[PDB]
Amino acid sequence: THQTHAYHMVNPSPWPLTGAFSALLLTSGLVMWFHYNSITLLTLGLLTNILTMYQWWRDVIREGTYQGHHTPIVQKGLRYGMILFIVSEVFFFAGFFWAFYHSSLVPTHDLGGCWPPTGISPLNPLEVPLLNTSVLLASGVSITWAHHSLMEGKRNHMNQALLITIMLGLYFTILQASEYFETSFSISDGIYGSTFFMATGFHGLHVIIGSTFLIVCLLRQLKFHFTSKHHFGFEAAAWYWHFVDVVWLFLYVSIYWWGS
Amino acid sequence: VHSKPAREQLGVLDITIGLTSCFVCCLLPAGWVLSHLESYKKRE
Amino acid sequence: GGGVPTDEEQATGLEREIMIAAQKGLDPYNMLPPKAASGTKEDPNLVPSISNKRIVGCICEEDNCTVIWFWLHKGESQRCPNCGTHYKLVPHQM
Amino acid sequence: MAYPFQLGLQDATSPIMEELMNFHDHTLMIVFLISSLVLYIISLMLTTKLTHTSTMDAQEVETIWTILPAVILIMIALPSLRILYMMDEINNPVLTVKTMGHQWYWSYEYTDYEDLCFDSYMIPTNDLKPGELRLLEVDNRVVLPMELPIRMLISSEDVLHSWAVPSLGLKTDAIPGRLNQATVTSNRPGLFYGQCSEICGSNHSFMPIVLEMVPLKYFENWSASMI
Amino acid sequence: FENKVPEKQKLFQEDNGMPVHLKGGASDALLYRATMALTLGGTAYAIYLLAMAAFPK
Amino acid sequence: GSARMWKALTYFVALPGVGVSMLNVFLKSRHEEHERPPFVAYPHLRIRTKPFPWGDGNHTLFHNPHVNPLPTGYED
Amino acid sequence: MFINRWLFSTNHKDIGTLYLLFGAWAGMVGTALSILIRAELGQPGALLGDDQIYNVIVTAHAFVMIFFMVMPMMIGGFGNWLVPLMIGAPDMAFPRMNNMSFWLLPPSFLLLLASSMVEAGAGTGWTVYPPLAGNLAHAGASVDLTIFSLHLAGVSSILGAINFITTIINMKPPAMTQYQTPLFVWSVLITAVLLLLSLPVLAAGITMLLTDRNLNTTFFDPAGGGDPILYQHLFWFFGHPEVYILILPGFGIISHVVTYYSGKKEPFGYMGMVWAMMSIGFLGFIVWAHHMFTVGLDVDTRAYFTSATMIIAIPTGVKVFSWLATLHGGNIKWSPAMLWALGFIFLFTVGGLTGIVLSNSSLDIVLHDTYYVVAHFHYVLSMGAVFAIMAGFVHWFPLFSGFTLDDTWAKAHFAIMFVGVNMTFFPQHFLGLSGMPRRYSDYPDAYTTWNTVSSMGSFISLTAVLIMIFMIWEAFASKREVMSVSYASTNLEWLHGCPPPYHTFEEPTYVKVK
Amino acid sequence: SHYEEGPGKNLPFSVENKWRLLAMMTVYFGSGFAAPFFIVRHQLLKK
Amino acid sequence: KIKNYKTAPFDSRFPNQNQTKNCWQNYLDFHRCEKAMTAKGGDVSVCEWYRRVYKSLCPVSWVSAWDDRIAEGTFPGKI
Ligand code: HEA
Ligand code: HEA
Ligand code: CUA
Ligand SMILES: [Cu+2]
Ligand SMILES: [Mg+2]
Ligand code: NA
Ligand SMILES: [Zn+2]
Repeated sequence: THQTHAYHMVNPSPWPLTGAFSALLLTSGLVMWFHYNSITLLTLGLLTNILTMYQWWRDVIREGTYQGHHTPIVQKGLRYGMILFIVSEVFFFAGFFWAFYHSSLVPTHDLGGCWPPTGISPLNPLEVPLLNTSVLLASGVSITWAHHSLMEGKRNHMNQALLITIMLGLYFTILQASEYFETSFSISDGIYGSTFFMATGFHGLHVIIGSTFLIVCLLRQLKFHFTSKHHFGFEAAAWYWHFVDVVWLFLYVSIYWWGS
Repeated sequence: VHSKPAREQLGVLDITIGLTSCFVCCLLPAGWVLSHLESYKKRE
Repeated sequence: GGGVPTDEEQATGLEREIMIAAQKGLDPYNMLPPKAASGTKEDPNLVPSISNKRIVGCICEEDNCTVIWFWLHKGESQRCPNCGTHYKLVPHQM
Repeated sequence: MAYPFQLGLQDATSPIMEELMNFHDHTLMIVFLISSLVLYIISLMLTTKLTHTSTMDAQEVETIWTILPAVILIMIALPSLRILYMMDEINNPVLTVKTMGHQWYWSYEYTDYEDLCFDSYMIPTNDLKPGELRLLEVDNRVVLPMELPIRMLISSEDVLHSWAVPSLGLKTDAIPGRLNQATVTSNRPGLFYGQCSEICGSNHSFMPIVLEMVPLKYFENWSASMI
Repeated sequence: FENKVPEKQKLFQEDNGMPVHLKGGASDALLYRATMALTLGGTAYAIYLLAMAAFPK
Repeated sequence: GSARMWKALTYFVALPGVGVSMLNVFLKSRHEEHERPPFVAYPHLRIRTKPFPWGDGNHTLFHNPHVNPLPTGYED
Repeated sequence: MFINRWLFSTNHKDIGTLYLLFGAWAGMVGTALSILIRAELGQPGALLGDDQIYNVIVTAHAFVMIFFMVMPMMIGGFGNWLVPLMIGAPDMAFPRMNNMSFWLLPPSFLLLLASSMVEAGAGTGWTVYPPLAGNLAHAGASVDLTIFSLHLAGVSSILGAINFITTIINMKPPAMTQYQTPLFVWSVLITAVLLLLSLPVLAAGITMLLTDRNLNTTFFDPAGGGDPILYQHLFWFFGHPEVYILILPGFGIISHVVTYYSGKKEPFGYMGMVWAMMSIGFLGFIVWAHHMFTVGLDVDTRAYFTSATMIIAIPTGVKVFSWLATLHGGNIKWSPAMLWALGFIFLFTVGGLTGIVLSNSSLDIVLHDTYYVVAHFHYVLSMGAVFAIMAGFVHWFPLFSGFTLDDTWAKAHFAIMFVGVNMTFFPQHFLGLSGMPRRYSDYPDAYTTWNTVSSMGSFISLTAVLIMIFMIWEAFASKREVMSVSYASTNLEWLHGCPPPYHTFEEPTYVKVK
Repeated sequence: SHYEEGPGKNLPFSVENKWRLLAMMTVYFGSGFAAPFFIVRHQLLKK
Repeated sequence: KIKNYKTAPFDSRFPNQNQTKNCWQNYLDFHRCEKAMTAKGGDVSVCEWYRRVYKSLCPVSWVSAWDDRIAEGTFPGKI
């Protein structure tokens, strides 16, 4: 009753500061892992940032569903901020694709002027990338089914849909690692290997983030957090996973069908 | 923008103190380093 | 039948209070632009406040780019300086 | 080659520099025009006493403020486009010389016939012979003959350098794995001084470029004699 | 898997002055204390390690 | 109606599609026994300018001895 | 109380206070780096021995005065104070990641300082151009620490951009549209959009460089099939946005100070003002190769990029002419911020025309990375962004803290600053035309005199900085309050109180019913 | 209210003692101005 | 033919200034000339002009590295 406006007043939280210093710890741990080969501070930084993100998102859930501070105009702000982060990462991967096409459209004299560079046979797109695309497209259509099950009000149906999607996503990650094991060449191996391993590895990190975010939204639903209208966790899940789907479609088409 | 009178007006000495202190104190680092730049250069 | 919980019995707090406000049709927490566009002396523009002192930003000509912000205090209907439309303050305590 | 109290550019050796300086004085007329304009208008707004703080009229002069700088920039950029087009016209490369920027120094190759390669460091301040110049003298000049367009293929071995001769009017960034093409032309014999213009490490300031421009016959005399 | 959100909600609108990031009892207070001691303890270890790299043996 | 349509597409299109793609890869992986290519020390492959910050510095993070030769050769 | 309020900050005003503190500290550090450069360049010969340490100092100067001074002062500080108070919002949209971006900036500065500490040094310049940053020329750690500081600054600016766009488009009062906000809100909105569509390109480039240094990838190694021209493409596709993030809040705050101290209740051509803001923001992307006129590009691409450079030149001219028009017919009150704004207008004009002279690629075939471009970006940056910063600093200080500034001492600070920085940056025209390339510690006879005059002017600028910080102390010691603020009916930030209370806009602004 | 507000009390430092404020501003800006000089003499000693 | 020039002329295939592609193509089709006319029995000295053009265009370190790669069998070209 003290606050007339419908916006949200955030209580003082330490986790901005602790996440900032965890980013400090992560960067320094990468420095002393690349140069002075010490794993310890890198592991400490990983633990700090993972734990800080854990209870930061715990606290934002606590003010969202346990206090009802996520007023619909704040929900509009959350949707805007999520879309802005998605388009920022779209431009991040667009810079990666710019690097790939700068390597691709003008093959250098070192590579023989031919793409793919000689000495490597690229993995064929016909079987395992089709399996990848089928998994991601099935995951996307299952997420759409789950969201419309939220629209209808069918909890059992969207639980089944979410377990199906998470099974597909973890299958995609494990066979992503499997073909990483079963590819003929590495990241430190040619400009082709460098660029597609960098792009696919950043995409693998992003689909790992999406899979864990699906774990969070499913475990929130299993504790009845989501409702029929205020389900921005699953809205962000659908948005992020469709971002993953379209980025994988772009990467698949470009890398696996251009110069392969 | 009209301004209310200074609650703690600074005297000629107070103004001198702040001005002189600021100049000398801020010049101290550079001055001392510049004076001993050769000494620092010495790998010794 | 219900399956997933529904927010009209699940959500509590500020979100619930403004859902109650939305379903009874009046907004006390400034979600929407206000009403009663009439700025005469005898019928000024009604401004709701939980206090006796509140900012109002008058766009006092149509499609005017710059806003004229000024305060309202409890009392007579203070008018916009560069146009002259009147505003009077009501306390809601909500 | 630069002189103390220098106001403009080092004087032209190439016709591309002659047109470059004519266009430079054109752009200088534009900047002085606009600067004098904004100075005098600013003095109007400082020194006036009348006030107009009313409801302004907006879209009455903005059409003039759109059409006037547009044609200003058009007549600026049309000589720019013309000069940029004539840098790479139909060339007759009578000679080809390639530069390889090495770690804080240069190497030069005249490989068109009887493959010739030499190096280029910078003559130290204490090792200078009397009468020379500081930081621009080089123990091995680059020998080229006048009145000829010579292809110059400029690359680097380790780090990005930048072959720059502001007297003759050239600057290309020497990038490893990519040789860039320039044309040298001259209307005057003698010595021209330039430097590396891209940062390359612990002695970036210590690699200049020196061009001695000689007649043809002395050029092949030097080339056949230095081996 | 039963519904215990509405009972968990009323453990979050206590007007006792306890802030939102410590309102979950004592367990989140211990997690707060542990992360506060270990980001700073990591930070002092990082600054010491950067100093040790900056001043070689 | 939307949720029922998406459920039907998932069960009758997406799941059979993943089944067919999995069967394709599974049959191929049983017939293909790839003839490891002969080692050629191409100067643009297996570049090592700095050791990796793990192991011996010469093995990649997802190294596979059967298919990924070192700058010197296969390990066998 | 202190740790709960400042270390655990959650409101935009205190977060902007901490921005101002960090910006002033970074300005002191960069000022000392500048006097280091000019003291080494005020004498022919090698004062510091080999100029590897000189490259370290120029890199540190560039990084701390760009990615630690002007962004956290204008984009961070001034915007983070103002735009909630400008639009009527109580707080910012995402104050938690606002505070995270803040308290993650000093780790980036600590990475910079420790990188300077490391023996390898940041001997790459402001650009971190490979293969100079590769393992052959900087086998060490300092370039990696600078790149990780670049990562941290990038993440902080990204989260700030998210928060700024969200608070601008969301917390408007519901009946006013997008085109009714004050000009600084529009400028910082275009600035934050430029941040959001620019910074991931920087992150891609610097992550790519990290993986080339450490993870043995060959993206910029031509012996591995890579290409450094990709790094100049990525870095300058971020670098002309860098320009326009550092400039556009300056446009907004100078527009506010000229329309405040000119007596106008309207800036001239506000609709065209916003058009020109969006125009230079949209063409900031497609002009990126004007820094690569000497790398060996196509003639057609060079022509297209210099033509687009004229097309991005024209709406900035619209901005300048609209500034003269909003100066026109106004009772110009001689407040020191007005003097700072006038200096900004003139010196921005001359720096921009120097930029046009650069933008002719036929001139950059001889003029690239001489001291002429140094004169360009110090005419337009060391006085553009800096003069804007002091204009907003001496304009909003009674709002920010509550203590006004003595007019005579503030104009004194402006006077020493103006004459010193003009004497500093006018001779590099002659240095560049004579042809002294960038990042040189030592310099011959033909550049000796002008370099000496610039060094003396830089020491005058140091004296001006001392006057500024004495002025800060004098305000903090005199502690005079504000009797009244004129034009508070138009400026929303001033009417809430000098200084405003901790929780602003607990009552939302009654927007017009219409 | 919960945080004290007023002219000059919203700063993280104290304002009441002008000489104490002078001393702490002096050590703050002196550390800021002296940091890169101490850097460059550190590499001069190291090299 | 048996043309005797002093310097390699302007090639209209690459009007731009990035002539490393010009030297790369010259060296590639010079070796293609060698293999083709040694297979067909034609005169190998027809593309001595190709030899002279790649020697004139791209640097001695590059051509020495490429010749060593050709000689001990690790070349990335289509030769
Ligand atoms: C404050 C930062 C800032 C700003 C605003 C600008 C603005 C501009 N810059 Fe610059 N620039 C830099 C910072 C900046 N730049 C830096 C830091 C570098 C080099 C970095 C490095 O090399 O590593 C650089 C380099 C740089 C180069 C490369 C030079 C070289 O090294 O070869 C070029 C050339 O195209 C250029 C052009 C321009 C142009 C055309 C503008 C314009 O936007 C200026 C517009 C301003 C105006 C005021 C317009 C003029 C209009 C009028 C005066 C009105 C009247 C006009 C008419 C009637 C026609 N800049
Ligand atoms: C914001 C950017 C910025 C600013 C202000 C400056 C300011 C100055 N720069 Fe800067 N400079 C660059 C950005 C900047 N520079 C960049 C990007 C390069 C290229 C680096 C490279 O080549 O890699 C460069 C390069 C550069 C060189 C090239 C070195 C070389 O090539 O050998 C030189 C030398 O003369 C120089 C000198 C100066 C001087 C004398 C000032 C003076 O103007 C300093 C005076 C200005 C101030 C002191 C700012 C005011 C700050 C305060 C008063 C403190 C803040 C406190 C409050 C606001 C309360 N600069
Ligand atoms: Cu080579 Cu600088
Ligand atoms: Cu630019
Ligand atoms: Mg360059
Ligand atoms: Na020097
Ligand atoms: Zn009105």
